[PDB]
Amino acid sequence: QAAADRRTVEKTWKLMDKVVRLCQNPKLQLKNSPPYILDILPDTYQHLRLILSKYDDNQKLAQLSENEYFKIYIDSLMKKSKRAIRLFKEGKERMYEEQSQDRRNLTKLSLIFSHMLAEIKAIFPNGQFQGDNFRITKADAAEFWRKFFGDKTIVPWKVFRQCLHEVHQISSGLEAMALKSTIDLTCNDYISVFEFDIFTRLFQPWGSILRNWNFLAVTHPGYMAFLTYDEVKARLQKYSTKPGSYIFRLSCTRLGQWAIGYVTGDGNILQTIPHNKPLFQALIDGSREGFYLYPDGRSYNPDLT
Ligand SMILES: [Ca+2]
Ligand SMILES: [Cl-]
Ligand SMILES: [Cl-]
Ligand SMILES: [Cl-]
Repeated sequence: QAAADRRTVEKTWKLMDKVVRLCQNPKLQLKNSPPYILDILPDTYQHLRLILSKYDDNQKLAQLSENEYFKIYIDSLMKKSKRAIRLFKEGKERMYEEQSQDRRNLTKLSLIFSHMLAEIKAIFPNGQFQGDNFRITKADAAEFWRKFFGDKTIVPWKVFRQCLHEVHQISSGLEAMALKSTIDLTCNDYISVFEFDIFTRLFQPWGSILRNWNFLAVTHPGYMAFLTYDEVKARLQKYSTKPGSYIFRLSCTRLGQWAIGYVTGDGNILQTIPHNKPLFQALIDGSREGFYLYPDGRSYNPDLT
């Protein structure tokens, strides 16, 4: 909402920088696994600088400043930067307690920051705005976005909800809340064409996407949200004697992709990343084929409703 001129960006990097200072303290004993906030933030500044030089060398600092996605973006960075600053300040020594709510928030902000990097890289590839040129991966999902939002690259949660409701009935405010949590990756109360793309790749097919999303991310014991490759394997160890035990996760380095971990007949733990097939189909097929039987070790897979 505040123009994105250099004056306004640097106030944003100061705060970002501030977050790096707080986080680079080795006392934190930050676990070395993605998302690596200390890599993400600088990487984020590097891309913001790359952008500025594209619109300086082209003398279009004007447009950039008045681009709505970009204005929202850097305002978001400020918001989250200030939020983490506040987290260390109010959190005090909780920030050195791994199993602390405040440290969970830190992990959540790091996730958010990582998503914002993937998003900005996607709509400003090589430093140039391509938001209006972002081709969505799933055809039926692409049809929806362009029909209701044309070439817009970002749109408020309120309107994304109202428009989605026209094609996919959103039963109540509570379901909306939950759906927002899933799709609003960057946690800025807007839905970007990138976020939509990720969401629709994950919960395809479009035609029953809320049903799919409910089955997969709301009611499914197997759904681990974001976890590392190692956390999935470690969490499955205890079911080694139970072939067909499985969980699935999102990857923060490969947004829009799923990873399934399961226990083989000979007690081994493998991982698989679906490429051609959508997760929803992969799970159902695999349950019938005898590989995906016990989600997070539970006795039965969930019903489809
Ligand atoms: Ca968002
Ligand atoms: Cl298209
Ligand atoms: Cl826009
Ligand atoms: Cl689809």
